[PDB]
Amino acid sequence: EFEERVVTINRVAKVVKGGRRFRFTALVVVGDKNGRVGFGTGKAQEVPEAIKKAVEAAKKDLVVVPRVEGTTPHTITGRYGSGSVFMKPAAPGTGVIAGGPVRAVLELAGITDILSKSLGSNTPINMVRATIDGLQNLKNAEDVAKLRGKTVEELY
Amino acid sequence: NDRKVYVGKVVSDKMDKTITVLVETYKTHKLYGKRVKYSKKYKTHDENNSAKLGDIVKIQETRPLSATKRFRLVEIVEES
Amino acid sequence: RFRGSNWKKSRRLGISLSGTGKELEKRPYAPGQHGPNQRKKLSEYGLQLREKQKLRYLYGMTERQFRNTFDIAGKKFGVHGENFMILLASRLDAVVYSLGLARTRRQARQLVNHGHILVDGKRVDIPSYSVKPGQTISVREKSQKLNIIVESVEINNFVPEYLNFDADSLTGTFVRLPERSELPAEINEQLIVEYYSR
Amino acid sequence: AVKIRLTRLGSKRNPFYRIVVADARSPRDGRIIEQIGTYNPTSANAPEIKVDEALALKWLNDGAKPTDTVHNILSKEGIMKKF
Amino acid sequence: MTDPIADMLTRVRNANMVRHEKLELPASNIKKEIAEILKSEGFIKNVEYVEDDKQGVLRLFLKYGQNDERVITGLKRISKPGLRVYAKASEMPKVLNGLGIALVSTSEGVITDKEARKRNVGGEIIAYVW
Amino acid sequence: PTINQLVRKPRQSKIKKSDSPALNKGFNSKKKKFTDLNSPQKRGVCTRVGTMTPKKPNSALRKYARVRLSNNIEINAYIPGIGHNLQEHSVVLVRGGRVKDLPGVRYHIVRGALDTSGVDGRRQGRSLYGTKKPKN
RNA sequence: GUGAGUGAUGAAGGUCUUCGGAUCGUAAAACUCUGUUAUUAGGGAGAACAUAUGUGCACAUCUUGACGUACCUAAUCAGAAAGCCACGGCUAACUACGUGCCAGCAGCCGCGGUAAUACGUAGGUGGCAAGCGUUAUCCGGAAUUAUUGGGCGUAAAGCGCGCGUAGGCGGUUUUUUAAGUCUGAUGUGAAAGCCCACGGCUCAACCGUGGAGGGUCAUUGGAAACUGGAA
RNA sequence: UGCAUUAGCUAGUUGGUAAGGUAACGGCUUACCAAGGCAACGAUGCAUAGCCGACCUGAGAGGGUGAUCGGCCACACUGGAA
Ligand SMILES: [Mg+2]
Ligand SMILES: [Mg+2]
Ligand SMILES: [Mg+2]
Ligand SMILES: [Mg+2]
Ligand SMILES: [Mg+2]
Ligand SMILES: [Mg+2]
Ligand SMILES: [Mg+2]
Repeated sequence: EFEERVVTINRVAKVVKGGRRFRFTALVVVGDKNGRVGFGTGKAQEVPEAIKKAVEAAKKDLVVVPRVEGTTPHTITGRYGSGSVFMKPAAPGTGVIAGGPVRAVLELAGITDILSKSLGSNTPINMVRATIDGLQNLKNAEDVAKLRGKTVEELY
Repeated sequence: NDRKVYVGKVVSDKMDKTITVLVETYKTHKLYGKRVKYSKKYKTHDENNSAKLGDIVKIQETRPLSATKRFRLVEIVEES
Repeated sequence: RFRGSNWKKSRRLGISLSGTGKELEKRPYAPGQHGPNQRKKLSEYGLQLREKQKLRYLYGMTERQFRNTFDIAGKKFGVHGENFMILLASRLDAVVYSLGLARTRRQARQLVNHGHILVDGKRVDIPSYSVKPGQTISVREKSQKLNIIVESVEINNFVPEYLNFDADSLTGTFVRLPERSELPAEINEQLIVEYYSR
Repeated sequence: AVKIRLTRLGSKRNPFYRIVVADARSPRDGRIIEQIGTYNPTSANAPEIKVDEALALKWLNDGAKPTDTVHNILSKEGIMKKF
Repeated sequence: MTDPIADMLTRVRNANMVRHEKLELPASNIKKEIAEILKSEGFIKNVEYVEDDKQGVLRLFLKYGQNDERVITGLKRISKPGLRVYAKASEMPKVLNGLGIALVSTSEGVITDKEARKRNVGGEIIAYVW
Repeated sequence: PTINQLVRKPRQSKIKKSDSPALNKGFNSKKKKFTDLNSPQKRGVCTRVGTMTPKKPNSALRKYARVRLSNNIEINAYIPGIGHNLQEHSVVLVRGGRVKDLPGVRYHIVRGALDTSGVDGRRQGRSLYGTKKPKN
């Protein structure tokens, strides 16, 4: 139905009067394989259900990724904070070329053919937001003709 | 098969045919793509044809017949 | 050869993969000395080592050839993860384990050394060829039958498609490079399409 | 001085030959004036005669020489007595 | 002022964030084709042209989308004072898989990459708009 | 920076500080000059052994030497091994790579090297620090 | 290719053991299977071209082997496909024993102060392949020299602030030019090599064939929107 | 190719007319006549390096090499002159 992949976990502390106390955070990404992707962040005193605490926080907002037929339409560099990604379309039989986190938002998406490379930073909380920003900045090849007022043939 | 045909100004002249020919030219830099300009100071000989401060005239290369001058033309158009 | 115990690496990986099964008559829990314990996780290093290493013990070639057959697979046209599966079957040892000669590739991949190793001409005493469409792997002229090849020719039948052999000659010039459907099924092509690429 | 090349190209233990306008003092793989064809000296070739000699017609018509006992390939051609 | 048309064409973005429909320009002869190959390609509702004295007025009357989406969504000057570029007609680049439309001063005036193939000419490609 | 100050003073790559600085060079016998070689290993004879103690997070005490190589570039190189050798005036074959936490050694001694073939009471090291008698 | 179809927990003996049982392990025997190595064989690919006579320098027809292992065929042996390195995470590879901040590992963070999966062995496992691993030099990863493709408030980074020549860049329009610009007709950037196609080498390593394809250039044709150049 | 922590070099040195001499023009050599010529578009000085079609790396831009195999120099104990 929907697929839910953990990208990473982290053991996060806080100092109080006695010894410091721990809690686990775990951001997770939820893909739907037709090109609709959300993600969420978990924060609880346990591994195996703070995941679920994030997963229920991920479906509450999604993005509608522009599938061109097995690919992405054009070239984009979505950045957010110091981290950045370099997205680039490719041939229909290529595989996906990505780093660690930025294939967990592409194969969990429905694109399957992108050349890409991370740039700038590499902490996994800033990769994914800039990638989602990059996918929001992408447009279809027909609504550009809609706001343009042209037809599809008139652009080429 | 012909000679060279370079044109350009002069700096000055002294006694005995010291017709030095300043030539200006453009080139790209090899990497940065800027249009950098540079010159080259040439030499040719004649009787009394030129003078200081502006004697732009074509020259044409020939057999050397000097120690540095290798152009045999002082065919004049523009001057002071 | 491997010079090892292929029924001791048929449970260290997941599969015997050369027959039907040789793991139900043994402890199929784990390989050894830690079988009375759990199972761990799997990374993308688990993808590369489990899948490349679970496919190397099915075509017994050692490494430094795996890259050579990997770009030898690559230097062609099509999808790469399909084309490595297109050039997975041109080896005459594969046609000596797949045209019903013998089961295990220790004897069946020894079918160049003593048997019907002629292929449309002279003998081919190696572990493969570039056996393209339209070429017969016939029998040896002085002996069209070895010990094991004709004595166990009547033991099995109903062989694979994209091959049409006969009796009494053990020869096939059948079709072509086969389909991507008929292949070893239990592998994932994209989990090994970047594993030797990274 | 101008001659015709018979050099030792090809895989070793298989001495091939390439036919080109050479000189008497420059070595085998040395400086080459112009090409004059080749020949399959492999002794396992049916079709072999590779001399498109219209680009080699200027050699013997301007002062060439025969090359170093290659004369039976000069026998399978016929370019003489035309003048 | 250092560049005659960068100061023009970067009033467009600053008059594209805050959603105006007015922008007044120091007009030229150059820009009276620039803002019409953006009128030919939808990015402007209606430019009239310079209609006053002493090289004066020029107004543009921009175009926004249906639910107040900005339409011109990307803008770039590339061939600059201090660094020209000159792209020959063989390696003429498309803009965003050909969606955006660059523009080029060539031997037949200012044309675009729509027109860089029927003429097979090249020139100083100066912008990219998307 | 802008282009005019970038075609004027161009870019200039970073220096390459190199590991094993006390090597790559052969000081000649006749001509009496330093050279450049980029050599993997060099000979040398030994002077001291000693052992200094402190390695502040590591805290054990280990030995060293002061070999000096062909044409006298004196050095401190670390001896791998639970045992050792018994030889002053050695013919070592040194090796690069810095054993850390000792301030002042960047070099090994390959065990064997026609002076001492290592330690006899080690079996499954079998190439490191000089063993033998395996038929695996 | 130093072995092959079998072959009941399959074992005497190694290790785990709380031992009841998994493991080496279908490993092994002992059947059944094979010539690659070993005694003999005919062992004869590159291997051509003339100082002649008949016709009028051209044709046909008689003249030349150092390595002599190769290709060959045919009985048919079990002659060592072994040893390297690791096993906590980067990065697949786990248990016991002596050892107790010692002797010792170390690419990096770091492991041992008495029960170390990081020391030394043992067993097992993982990767290898006639080798494995180590030290040394270069490139990428490195956008850590950033023209594509970075920055200068507090993180490294704004001259203490003027006036200024050499150099760099420039408003608006109309004319002509043609240096930069755009374009196409040539001469050229040899061959061997890289990129694909093809023949041959038992396939492979390797060879020959026609093309990209050989950069700033060379001379004239040509277009004149922008940068020069001049009124 | 690197050094501005190398900023003033050059005196038949740069031109003219001869006289010769070389396969061949010429400050190549001498007779005078004179004043030049070079340079922040890095001259001179020291240090290191035989160049190139190529080879290794790189997605590309670039970066690093020069023994194999070919093009072209320079050199044969060290210096000169036929
Ligand atoms: Mg290991
Ligand atoms: Mg150890
Ligand atoms: Mg920075
Ligand atoms: Mg001022
Ligand atoms: Mg000024
Ligand atoms: Mg032509
Ligand atoms: Mg040598």
